[PDB]
Order: sequence, then structure tokens, then C-alpha cells
Amino acid sequence: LTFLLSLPHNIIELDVRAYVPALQMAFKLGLSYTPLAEVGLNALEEWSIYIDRHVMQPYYKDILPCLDGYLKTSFNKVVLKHLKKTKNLSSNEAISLEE
DNA sequence: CCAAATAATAGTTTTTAGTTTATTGGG
Repeated sequence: LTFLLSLPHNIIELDVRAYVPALQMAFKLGLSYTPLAEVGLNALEEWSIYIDRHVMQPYYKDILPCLDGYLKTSFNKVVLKHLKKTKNLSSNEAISLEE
């Protein structure tokens, strides 16, 4: 499903029926596995941007309800060390729910 | 490739020695 949603808009410009359920299931599994949710969100943005919203109208009533998820809850001294801690690096990025 | 404990150099404000001036008396 990650691959399917990863398809460009050009190919998916026909048979939105194929891609809808996979998108919904991706958004469902996002509550557990974030990266699939992120990439599916990216694909959904792309489709919204590059496809006429009229053809998505029949199932905006479907996509949005499954997005109810993810919205449910809510050394270092003043001494001048040149702050080699800061000078070290920035740590590699991971993904999070908040973003 | 950071990992801590230890003397040096130089941030003061001190005197002193090259300074520069208005009165000197020469066609």
C-alpha cells in the first residue's frame, strides 16, 4: 500500500476507486506505524493538488472520518566552554506524532 | 574527537624620560 499510494497523480487520474480503500487502510495503520501515515498524507496532498476536487467529492466524506485518529489526546554551566556540546552536531532526525 | 586538573600572560595604575612651548639679542 505504501508503494500504491506512492504512485504519482498522473497514473491515478483514473479509477480513484482502486486507491481509496488502500488510502483508508494506510490512514488506519498510521495510528501504529507513523511513516506509512506520513507518506500517505503526502500522497493525499498531491492528489488534492493535482486532481480536480470534483472527482474527489464522492469520498471526501470517506477519507476525512478516518482522519479522526491522530487527534485524540494531548556541562551546561555559565562557564565559557565554547559549548562544544553545541559544536558537536545536530542529531539525525526521526519522525513523531506531533509533526 | 572533549576527557579534568593545573601555571602561565596579560586585562589595571601606577614613575619616569623625549617631548613641545615664549623670552633671549645677532645685518
